[PDB]
Amino acid sequence: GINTDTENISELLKTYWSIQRISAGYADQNAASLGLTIQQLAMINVIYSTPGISVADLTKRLIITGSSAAANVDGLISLGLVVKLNKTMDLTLKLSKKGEDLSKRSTANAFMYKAMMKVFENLTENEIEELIRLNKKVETLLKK
Amino acid sequence: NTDTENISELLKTYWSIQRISAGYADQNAASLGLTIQQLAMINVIYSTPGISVADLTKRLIITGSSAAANVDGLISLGLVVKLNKPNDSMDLTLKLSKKGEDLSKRSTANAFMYKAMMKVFENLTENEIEELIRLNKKVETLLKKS
Repeated sequence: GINTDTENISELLKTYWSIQRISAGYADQNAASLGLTIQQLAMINVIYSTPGISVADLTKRLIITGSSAAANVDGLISLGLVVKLNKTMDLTLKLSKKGEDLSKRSTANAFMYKAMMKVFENLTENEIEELIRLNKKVETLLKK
Repeated sequence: NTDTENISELLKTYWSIQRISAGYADQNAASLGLTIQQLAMINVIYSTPGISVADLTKRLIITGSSAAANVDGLISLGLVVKLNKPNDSMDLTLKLSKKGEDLSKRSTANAFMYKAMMKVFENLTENEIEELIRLNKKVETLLKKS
């Protein structure tokens, strides 16, 4: 390899960024198939992880405005995907059964699997094994 | 492993690396004095000089009010320049100043991500590094085909 560690790092970071950008498109399609925007889906997922979370904390955790978060919350309540834990930014929420079912469905992204499946048909078994092992090595080395 | 299990493993690993990269992106933003949203705006304006505030909001998928506040902030900091002197207008068009270009560049070339990857590379062989890059590049190329 002629290139420096620095040029190699750039190439790797550009490559990962490009994969992540393509992956975001498939993440959009998966959201769309559930009838939601990616932002609506992110909100449902936060509420799934943190039942009883307040709107104030939900907003901050999504890094969005209160007016847009309050509109989005209102929209998810309209769809029967979330429920108010007190029906009297201080509002607390949890998912309805319908909200949980969609959140779970979102975990399996059928669009990304079909796409990666096509990629694998054009990789050798040794490349697949190595691709997995080397990225996992990078991940683990990054974690420390 | 079955192919389905290998796809899952890869996708989880990529997701995890992206999660780690995001944390370094936050450190970098902090070092540039800007929020991630401020840098996202800077980066859009860099690739599309003369973009309108109306279209800037739609591309960032943000409120009109926030976009207008954020835009006036970037003008206060000397990072963007109006192409016709009303700061809160949706019809306002923008380009980055020189200093805006400089920080955009430092945002894309994340020095904290690089140092982190240099330490990773120290625990990888010259052959592993070439294959990591080659195989990931192959994956990207094949994704772009279908």
